[PDB]
Amino acid sequence: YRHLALLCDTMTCRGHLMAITGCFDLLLDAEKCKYGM
Amino acid sequence: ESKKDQEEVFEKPTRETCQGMRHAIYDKLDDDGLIAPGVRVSGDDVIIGKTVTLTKRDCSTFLRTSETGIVDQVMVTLNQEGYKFCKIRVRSVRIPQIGDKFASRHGQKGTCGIQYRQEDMPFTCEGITPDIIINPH
Amino acid sequence: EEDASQLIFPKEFETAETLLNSEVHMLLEHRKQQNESAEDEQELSEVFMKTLNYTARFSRFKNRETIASVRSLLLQKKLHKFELACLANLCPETAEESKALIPSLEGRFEDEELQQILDDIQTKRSFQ
Amino acid sequence: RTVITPDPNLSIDQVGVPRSIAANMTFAEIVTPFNIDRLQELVRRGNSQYPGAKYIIRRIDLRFHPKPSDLHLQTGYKVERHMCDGDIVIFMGHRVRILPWSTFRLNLEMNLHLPQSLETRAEIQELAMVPRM
Amino acid sequence: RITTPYMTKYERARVLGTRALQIAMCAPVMPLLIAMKELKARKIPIIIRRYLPDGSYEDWGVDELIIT
Amino acid sequence: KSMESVMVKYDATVRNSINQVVQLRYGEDGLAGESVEFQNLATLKPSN
Amino acid sequence: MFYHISLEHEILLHPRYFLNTVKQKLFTEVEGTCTGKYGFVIAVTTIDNIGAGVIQPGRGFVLYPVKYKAIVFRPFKGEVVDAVVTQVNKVGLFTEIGPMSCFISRHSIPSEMEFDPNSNPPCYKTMDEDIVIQQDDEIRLKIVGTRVDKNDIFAIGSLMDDYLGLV
Repeated sequence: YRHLALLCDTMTCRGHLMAITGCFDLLLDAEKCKYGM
Repeated sequence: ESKKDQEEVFEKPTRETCQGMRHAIYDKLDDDGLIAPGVRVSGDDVIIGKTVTLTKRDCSTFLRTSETGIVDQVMVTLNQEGYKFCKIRVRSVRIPQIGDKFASRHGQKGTCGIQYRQEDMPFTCEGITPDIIINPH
Repeated sequence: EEDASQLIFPKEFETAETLLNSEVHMLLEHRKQQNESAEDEQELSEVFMKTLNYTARFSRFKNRETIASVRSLLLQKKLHKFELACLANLCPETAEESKALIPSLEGRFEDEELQQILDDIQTKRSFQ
Repeated sequence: RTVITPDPNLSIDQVGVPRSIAANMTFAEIVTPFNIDRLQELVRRGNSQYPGAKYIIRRIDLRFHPKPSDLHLQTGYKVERHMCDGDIVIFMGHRVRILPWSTFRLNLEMNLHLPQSLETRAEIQELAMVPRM
Repeated sequence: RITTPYMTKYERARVLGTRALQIAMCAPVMPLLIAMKELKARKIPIIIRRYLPDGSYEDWGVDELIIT
Repeated sequence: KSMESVMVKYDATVRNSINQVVQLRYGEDGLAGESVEFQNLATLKPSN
Repeated sequence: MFYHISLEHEILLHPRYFLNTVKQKLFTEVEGTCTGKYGFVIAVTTIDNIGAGVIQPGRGFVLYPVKYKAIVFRPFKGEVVDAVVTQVNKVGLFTEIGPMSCFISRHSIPSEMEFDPNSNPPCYKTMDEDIVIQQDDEIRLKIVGTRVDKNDIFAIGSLMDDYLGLV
């Protein structure tokens, strides 16, 4: 059913029916990087 | 062969008088630039050494597909116009490896999975070991 | 469009401050103090070496409060820091020479204020 | 690009690439203290045998006139070997086992694409191996 | 602190995909099988930067987090 | 090409390229697709 | 001219060195650049923050945005500075304002001060024979414009106003 509640919810987003036709990031932790051979 | 005026003639290119060419050794070419029949050509060696005369440019015609067969026959004629021509028939056997596709008269096209031995193919009560096993399904 | 006598100092230059050849002199030897520590190090830039000789000869003030008081008496002044570069390194001793070495002082402060305060700078100079 | 043929003796995330095809592709390897004692054999052989390498990004075309002055290998370099077992290729992500003929055996045509980094390899490994889809 | 206290399977592709990359490039060890052991023993010098769809972010480290 | 980049952001809402909210919780309860089964309730069906 | 301001810069660490390693690679890279935005770089006194180390997507280079105070040295249009006599020619004079060189063009050279081949350094002289330019003197020169050459700036010294000449 989760694949039907996304076709039904991208057509009717804008109030009327229409046809058809990496967020995150990384950082280096230097405080852990001081120790460790 | 077409004479035009850049024209070209069948010949044998020496390496350091003709321009761009690969490391396709010119052993198989004869006195005039055609391979005599009965000379085994490998993958990507020169079969007709044609040269657009310019120093001269280079227009070899390689054995495509790198099949390594045998040159079997060479004819030399004129064209419709009066220019010399040549056809060449490079033959190759092809033993049925794994892959080559078979089909009966009753639909159901199939491949060739593995090649077992007479040693391994299941024998009857009388020493018959079938040439081909097709799936039940 | 810009000129340093037309005084177009943008917001990339508005937070700045002029440095004397003596204010640079007290700091590059503090740079070399970090070089004499961790010794036998790969030495400083040759541009620094040319700056090392440029802040060597032209040190117009010597003592630590001498460099500071002339800066601080001119920090009390309302004349610009670029025009001040002249007042303590080029050093006009009169207000007329101050208007002559800086001919962009026109339409500005009085002659006596440009005389009396500069003659206070001339009292505390480290001559040698 | 060649045929796929069935072969039930491969653990599902495996493909059988034959030695006329894996000896053209490359996986550009970057030198560690691990492989620096391993790859020098694969530099020594060249392009004649199968387990060899094409380029040495020090970019020396090590296939003709080997020039043994330039067989140096210190860490940081990039060597482009042909192939081995165990490597990961793309369809999902298979794993190269070598079975010598002319067909791509896989436990049930196709091309074959090979990624070129140890980051986009492990994106395939923990997201898109053949069991994982 | 409105992000999930676990590791999503996309972080683990990009943690171990890059942590094995630096260990390949002569880093201190604390290539692919090297970094699998380090995460499952929780010794990695990487802080995950998770944005939010407003524009903000939240900086998490691995030992603050529950690994798979 | 309809659902080319509809994703799940870290609010666990359902957001896409034009960064608009499609659903507030993914699939009406936030739960994921391939970790559910069919079960029965046994208070709904029986009698009084 | 010396000015001590803020500068924004980022350091590209290779993973051979995985804080104090960054600070000593900082002074190597960008002390002594020829910027048309800020000029020559004299020295770094103060460093604001050792920023967060962002790993780039791919290629392993972490990157440290480090904010820091440094003494700029830019040429500025309209700048009289005492410099040092190094060479005198009828074409011009090649004198260094510390590390930055300078030129004095014929349109600004005095026609009163004629060329002096009598002194062992060539110079300009007077007919009074009392004002003769010797080695390591002080000359006053405006900076009229920056003519950058071989990606390096030499100023344009001018000697056509009050006191512009020899002290």
